[PDB]
Amino acid sequence: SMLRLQKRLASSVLRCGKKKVWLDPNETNEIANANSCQQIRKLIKDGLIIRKPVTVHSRARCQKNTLARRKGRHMGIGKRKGTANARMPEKVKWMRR
Amino acid sequence: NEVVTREYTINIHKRIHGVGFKKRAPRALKEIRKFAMKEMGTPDVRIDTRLNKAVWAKGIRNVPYRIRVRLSRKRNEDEDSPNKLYTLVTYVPVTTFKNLQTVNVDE
Amino acid sequence: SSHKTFRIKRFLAKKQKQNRPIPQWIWMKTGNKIRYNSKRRHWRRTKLGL
RNA sequence: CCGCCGCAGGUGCAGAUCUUGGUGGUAGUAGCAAAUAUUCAAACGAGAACUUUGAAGGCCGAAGUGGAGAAGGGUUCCAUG
RNA sequence: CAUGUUGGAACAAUGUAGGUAAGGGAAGUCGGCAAGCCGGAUCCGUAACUUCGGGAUAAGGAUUGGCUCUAAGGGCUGGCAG
RNA sequence: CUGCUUCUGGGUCGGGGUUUCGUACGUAGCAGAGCAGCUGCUGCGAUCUAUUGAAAGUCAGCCCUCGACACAAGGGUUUGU
Repeated sequence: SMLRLQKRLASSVLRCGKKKVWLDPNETNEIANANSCQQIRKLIKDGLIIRKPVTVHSRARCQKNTLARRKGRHMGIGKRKGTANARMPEKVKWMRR
Repeated sequence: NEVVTREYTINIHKRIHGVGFKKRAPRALKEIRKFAMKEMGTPDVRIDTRLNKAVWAKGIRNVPYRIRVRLSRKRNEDEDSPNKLYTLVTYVPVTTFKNLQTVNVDE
Repeated sequence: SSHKTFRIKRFLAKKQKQNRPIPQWIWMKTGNKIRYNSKRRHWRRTKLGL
């Protein structure tokens, strides 16, 4: 009926956002009469209110792209926006030398 | 007699034609509800969540042109609406809609 | 603010306890003329002075 | 409460872009068009486009629609109805 | 977070906010207003004038993807090895 | 402006025709700048060639179906010289 209290509490116990708290939609009535955190810690252990995993942001194609950059691909004249100095400055070279 | 299950393919592409990019997927849900009402004559249509995901699979603007739908007239369960029977509109995954007729499946 | 003075916090404390409705046994009295509490003070509408 | 005889006056309204209050026609009209977006089932319930939950699709995109404060507010906090 | 105090159905005129237009090309107009062109980087090249600092990214050109190599630029242990 | 049974009519889906774009995915190859790894076989490789005028969309206001599939003699409000 209303579960706004027990998505806020659960989030504050799981140490995630309420973006990630999974209140069991079929076991609605068992969550709604928790009304406190000690009662929610039971409903974590009993597998009703569950921490959803992180939405996957894979940088697999990033790694795959950067391995082309190490070879010197995607690094032609049409992929240089900033100046020769801005990209790899002369003072930093003269320091190296 | 009344508790019937029948397969259909719905050309959504010609039920969705001309309607704005932010109202193609929402529109498409209404001409699967209008379609369900037309064939299996129940003003009560209840459409499956898997069929929703299939319409919203390509986002809001891009919608699958043809969709395959098992349409099932069932008896309406207790706390009866004035509608005595309802339609459950379930998704059927299909690789190609080529040479697919409207199949009268049996229970 | 959060940072208050004891004189201001006392001022606010009084204006809370004045901001309650009438008791419903007051209108059953003999020389009764009070319908509601006319001096009820909402925090969006009237801003308490200061 | 009033007739007659005197007495007295803050004594007669259509107007003053009069004053105060009330109500019209316009009119069920103008309008409810800034910042991309909702959708499906379910729950509670007399009642659901809007609540809640779940699933989906999106947005803010770390100079944020995020997490905290100072001024100011002053109970707006929290629960339950 | 739930589209910024509402939804649904249409897709008329007139708007408001974006576009695109054959051929011409400012003939429009008070006036190129608005729009459009140009635009990043690399390699050439750069006039008058100048208070010699500038002008200057003047102007004007060429190039730019993807792939696959080649060479060059270094640490570290005992003109060379690891 | 039309349609709603001549045992037939519209609808829907399928197939044709039309037409738009330009040759799909997979797979194969002594095709491919090469490079790596094994003593000519084996990886990586944009791309190319064949399959393949292929694949995809095509009335929603395109054309013809006679092929599946239901559905279609119903409801509502009125009207007399």
